[PDB]
Amino acid sequence: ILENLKDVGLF
Amino acid sequence: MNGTEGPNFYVPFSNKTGVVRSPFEAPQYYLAEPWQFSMLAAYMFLLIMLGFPINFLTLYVTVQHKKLRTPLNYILLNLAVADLFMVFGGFTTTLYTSLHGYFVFGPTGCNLEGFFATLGGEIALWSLVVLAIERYVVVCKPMSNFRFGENHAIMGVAFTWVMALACAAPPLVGWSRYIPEGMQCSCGIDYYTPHEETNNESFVIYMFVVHFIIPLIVIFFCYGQLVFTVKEAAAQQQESATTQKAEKEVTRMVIIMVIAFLICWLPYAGVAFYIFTHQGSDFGPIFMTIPAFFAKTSAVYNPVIYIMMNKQFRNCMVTTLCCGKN
Ligand SMILES: *[C@H]1O[C@H](CO)[C@@H](O[C@@H]2O[C@H](CO)[C@@H](O[C@@H]3O[C@H](CO)[C@@H](O)[C@H](O[C@@H]4O[C@H](CO)[C@@H](O)[C@H](O)[C@@H]4O)[C@@H]3O)[C@H](O)[C@H]2NC(C)=O)[C@H](O)[C@H]1NC(C)=O
Ligand SMILES: CCCCCCCCO[C@@H]1O[C@H](CO)[C@@H](O)[C@H](O)[C@H]1O
Ligand SMILES: CC(C)=CCC/C(C)=C\CO
Repeated sequence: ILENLKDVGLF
Repeated sequence: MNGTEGPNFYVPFSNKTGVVRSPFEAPQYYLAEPWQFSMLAAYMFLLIMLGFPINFLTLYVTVQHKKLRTPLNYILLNLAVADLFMVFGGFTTTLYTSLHGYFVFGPTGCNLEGFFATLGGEIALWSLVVLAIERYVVVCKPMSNFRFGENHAIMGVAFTWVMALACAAPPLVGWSRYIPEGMQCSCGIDYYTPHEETNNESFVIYMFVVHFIIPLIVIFFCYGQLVFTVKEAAAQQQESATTQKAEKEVTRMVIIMVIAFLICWLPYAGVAFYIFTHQGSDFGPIFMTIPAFFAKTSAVYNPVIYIMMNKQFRNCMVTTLCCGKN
């Protein structure tokens, strides 16, 4: 999920 | 009886002394002392001085930084544009009218300032819904083998405009109406009079259900599923300290976004619901603008939460503001 959390600007 | 009616307005002040005037024609210093109009002008100045640079800089750094022009960022740019509609279509007009003591642009300018102020707030409203849907679709992967692309991002922005037009156009064509509110210096949807000629009641209900309940349920479900997905993944991967930090940060942001959303629209929900239900009462024009305070300020703190607290945007803005190096 770490990559998708960066795409959406949450991590 | 504690109000004065006209063909296109409703001043919340009794005319038993004969001093009430049209909010389109004469200052309203009988419902508020002149200094309160100056403080109203002072607050509009604050929203302009803070809301314009933070929202304009968001559009500026996107032009300069290629890594910001991704489809998942379209709705954030749509949020900055909506805040600018609130700044120029509403805040600047109200700063001007409050300095006069009344709405000088008349009923036509009332529909104009009311259409763009409602449009700006609704686009920002539905941008926060669409952003939650996309973050839920991308992270929770609820659909089988789906990748979010540019065409899905454009439809997400177009969906916000359609929902906003489905919310600001009806008052211009006879479903509800735009009239000066509170201190009569800014215009908005009529929920203080039961104007049966334009069916104010069925619109306020449609306003509450479709444009507040539906957005609130969608935001809670999407971000609820997201926090569940993230906590589940981290629990199944406690050997990764980075995944444990991400779960905390994602949870902390979801709480901030949901609480900020409530602070924005819940006072405007209940207070306008009370003014609508317990109608015709002795509403203080100062009490009218208590919900408008929290909602209008979202033009400033939505960029802080959704842009400045985004690592990719904050780094590009520090680079741009610091002349090109940081
Ligand atoms: C609540 O507060 C006020 C009282 O209810 C009200 O203001 C009054 O409005 C009326 C008009 O609707 C004003 O009437 C004019 O008064 C002047 C001087 O007294 C007259 O000269 C004038 O003559 C009229 O016009 C023509 C003659 O040329 C003729 O066709 C008319 O028949 C008539 O003769 C009017 O009589 C009145 O002065 C106003 N009073 C004050 C104290 O302002 C407010 O409008 C009302 N507030 C709201 C928001 O409606
Ligand atoms: C940012 C610029 C705002 C312009 C402020 C407009 C001031 C309103 O000027 C108006 O002129 C009338 C006739 O002279 C007077 O009754 C009052 O001074 C005032 O209501
Ligand atoms: C209940 C009313 C007159 C307006 C509701 C405004 C709101 C809480 C959200 C609008 O999108």
